[PDB]
Amino acid sequence: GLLSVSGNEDNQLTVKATVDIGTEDKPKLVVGEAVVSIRPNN
Amino acid sequence: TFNDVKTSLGITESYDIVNAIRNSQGDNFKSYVPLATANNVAEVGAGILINQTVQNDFITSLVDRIGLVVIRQVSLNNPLKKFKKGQIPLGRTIEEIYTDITKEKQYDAEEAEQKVFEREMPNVKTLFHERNRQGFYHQTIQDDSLKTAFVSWGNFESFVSSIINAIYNSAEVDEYEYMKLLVDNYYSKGLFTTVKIDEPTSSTGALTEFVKKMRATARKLTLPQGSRDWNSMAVRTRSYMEDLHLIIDADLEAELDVDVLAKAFNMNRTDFLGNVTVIDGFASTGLEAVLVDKDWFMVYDNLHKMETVRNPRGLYWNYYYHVWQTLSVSRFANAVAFVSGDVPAVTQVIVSPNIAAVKQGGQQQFTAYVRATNAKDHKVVWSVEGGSTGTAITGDGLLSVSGNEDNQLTVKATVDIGTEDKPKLVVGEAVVSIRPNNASGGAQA
Repeated sequence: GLLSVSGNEDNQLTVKATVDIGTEDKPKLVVGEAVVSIRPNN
Repeated sequence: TFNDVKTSLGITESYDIVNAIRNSQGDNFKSYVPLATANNVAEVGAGILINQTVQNDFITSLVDRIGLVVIRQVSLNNPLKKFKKGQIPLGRTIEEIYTDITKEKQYDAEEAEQKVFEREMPNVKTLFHERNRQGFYHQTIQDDSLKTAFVSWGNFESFVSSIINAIYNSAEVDEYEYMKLLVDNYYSKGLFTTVKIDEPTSSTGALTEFVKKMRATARKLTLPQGSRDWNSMAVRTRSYMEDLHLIIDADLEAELDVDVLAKAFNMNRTDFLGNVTVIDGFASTGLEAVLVDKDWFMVYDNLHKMETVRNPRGLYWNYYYHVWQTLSVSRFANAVAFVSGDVPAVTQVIVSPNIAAVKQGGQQQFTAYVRATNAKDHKVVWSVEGGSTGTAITGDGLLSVSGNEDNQLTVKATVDIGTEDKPKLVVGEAVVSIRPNNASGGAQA
């Protein structure tokens, strides 16, 4: 989970994490998400 | 006499509201359908520029008269007139004087044996101001030509007063502009100390990192130990928090309220930290906010005199409002430029003895202060111009005036930025006078 912002970045990032509780063609991906905003570095 | 006037003079029509109503079905203009006389209201109801003699609706040969004359009256003021310091009636120069701190010498008892009477000079820097602005506001009232535009004395005597009040509005606007010119002058000279930022009103994250550079700099300015980093003469200048004014714009005010101060639980932790004024905006490219003391602005009036005269040959008056005032800026106050775009790497080179009067054959030490916007250290080139053969200067900044020198000198502390095709060199400068000695002559010396 170490998010690396590159620079030249202006888009509101949604950092997801899905957990496969399911199987092949029945994935049922349980996700919780974190909305990441961007502070520039001059 | 104008002979061809449409009601739509100057107008660019968007969609022809007359045709747009009667060609509506459910086009939201259906509420304007039961209006009986809407097409007359849609014709001239936005104001008419040029009058036209409209004949009367019942008897054609009569005309329709003007029944009411409204003389609109405005009062334009200066936000910045609280930065003024008053009036100076007599004399034309202001002398700022500032002693600066010393440099600690080490305790050395053996060196002190010969140096008790050493006479180390103090560090005083002077700055001279002068009456700059000297101009007048001319108006002319033709008191008898304007009696044809009026049929009432109460309106003619009110329209004469409005022309008078326009002279006083041209005062407080041009006073406001001449003080804003002092910011854009001082930045074009590179005398402001730049804090590089990112442009707000592009994101919230650009704004929140601007407020972090606001409250940090205003705390760095008013630290009790002072700093050299925020003046134009590079002197230790503590400021105080009540003396700090912020001259941002009208864009950062409402954006800070909405994006930041609305969602604040503790508004005093995200607000700007000094006094805040609001302007229309600095005309320099890249400048957004300016943090200065009130001691920065030095606006002293010199004259405020409305004079009249009447021409008898053509019946007009003339009114002259003479405004003379001193419009300059202290170089000892903390003056912070919050600059958004690209900046030069070094904006200024401050050589510390700006005024030297060393003797013929003597020595002057020079200390330069490079005003860099980046952690790149810059190497400083010393030179000396306007002199003779034996005048040389050390790369540490030590002048060695020749024994045969008579010319007024100038030293330079060059710092270059760009490469050899676009050399880009900023350079500081101090003026040195020689004042010839005695007890000399001959050869082998």
